[PDB]
Amino acid sequence: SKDFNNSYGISHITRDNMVKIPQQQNSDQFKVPAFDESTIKNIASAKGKNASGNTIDLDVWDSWPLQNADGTVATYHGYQIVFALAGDPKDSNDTSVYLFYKKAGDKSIDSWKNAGRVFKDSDKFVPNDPHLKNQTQEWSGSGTLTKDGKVRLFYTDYSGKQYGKQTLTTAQVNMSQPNDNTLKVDGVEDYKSIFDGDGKIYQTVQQFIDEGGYDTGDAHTLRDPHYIEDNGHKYLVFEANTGTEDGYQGEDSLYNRAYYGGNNPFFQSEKKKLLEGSNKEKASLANGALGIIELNDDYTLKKVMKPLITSNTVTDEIERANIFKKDGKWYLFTDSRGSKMTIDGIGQDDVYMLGYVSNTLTGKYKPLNDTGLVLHMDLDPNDKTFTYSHFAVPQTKGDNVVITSYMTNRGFYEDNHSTFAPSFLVNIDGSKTSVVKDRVLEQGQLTV
Ligand SMILES: [Ca+2]
Repeated sequence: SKDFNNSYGISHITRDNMVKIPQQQNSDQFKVPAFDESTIKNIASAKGKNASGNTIDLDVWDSWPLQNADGTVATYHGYQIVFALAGDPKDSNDTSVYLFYKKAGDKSIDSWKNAGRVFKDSDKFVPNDPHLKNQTQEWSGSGTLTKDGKVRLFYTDYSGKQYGKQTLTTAQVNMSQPNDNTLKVDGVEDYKSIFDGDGKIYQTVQQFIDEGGYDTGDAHTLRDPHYIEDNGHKYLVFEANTGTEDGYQGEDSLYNRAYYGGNNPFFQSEKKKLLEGSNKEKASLANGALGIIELNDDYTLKKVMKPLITSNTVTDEIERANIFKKDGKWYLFTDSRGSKMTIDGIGQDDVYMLGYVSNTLTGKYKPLNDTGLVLHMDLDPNDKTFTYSHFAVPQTKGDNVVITSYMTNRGFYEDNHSTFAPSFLVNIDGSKTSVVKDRVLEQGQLTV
């Protein structure tokens, strides 16, 4: 019949694993710790210029640490460095990368200084690039300290003028130290696009357009590039959507057993309900994927590779791709909004970090804690301590990783700007994770 089973030689976030999450999630093993409201502060140095040209307090969102090749937090001439998306809510659709820095031993949020924006608004027009001139926003990515001791950034070039086109982009950030307690961004070089989708393995913005995306409610993604090295090879892992040959979006996807898991009765009943309901469109269009490309030594595209994992029928958005090696195993994480999911029992208030483990980088990823659930955040978006963009930072030693995130901090009474959330620990052991109880760290802490 119309029923089939195609894995496309890749792993999947299955409906069966997802349906089990609501009954599993109400547990301190998985719940993002409650944060103390009275202790929360804005990032003090987080000040810049609005569109009007006046200096204001910035909102600070997605942030990522400068990492060593294996994912550990780098030290750059005595400083830890964090790249953060920031902006003025009166520009709203304006997002730029900022460089924050702190002496390695310092702990407090007040110790974080701001070297300012990585890019000047003129920087994107300088190189001979196919895409950069059309950029409207700087979206998330990663930072790596090279062998050569260079600061190498990866970020997302977003073009709202080109229908929301998203390009994986790289640049070397040139740094200097004016004095012993200051870092300065000198400017950028090696500033070039890397990848914007191929069409067969990863969806292009043109396919999104052609299929009438803005009408259908489709969501096109090609963002959050995360740098990783393995066996001498260099890779980016990133948020994307499937292409025409690795399980394309559409109604046929609802007949593909690979996306359901469980038994035949489960598949038959779940499919029936999907094809019937108001979720039929949402599910059909849902084709999120965690993609992977290999880079050359100059950080240009070497090879477009098949996705590590997809979330067909489940969601169109698995964000903040993250991956590292621990204990000889490969751990893959992604954040997800319940509002973007099609799963019964998962609501608009639900926000997750999901997690998967494989013995090899491109091998089969199996769900952590049987379902994939690692973190659950369900605080209302109006709560002061709402957190988002949860990210696992691997540590030099020990079984714990540091979870960083931002805190929207939208209080009636100050402080009241998006800031670093207090960090915390998650214990990793085999295919099983747990929030380390009562070990809340400082806002924006990277290492323990
Ligand atoms: Ca889609």
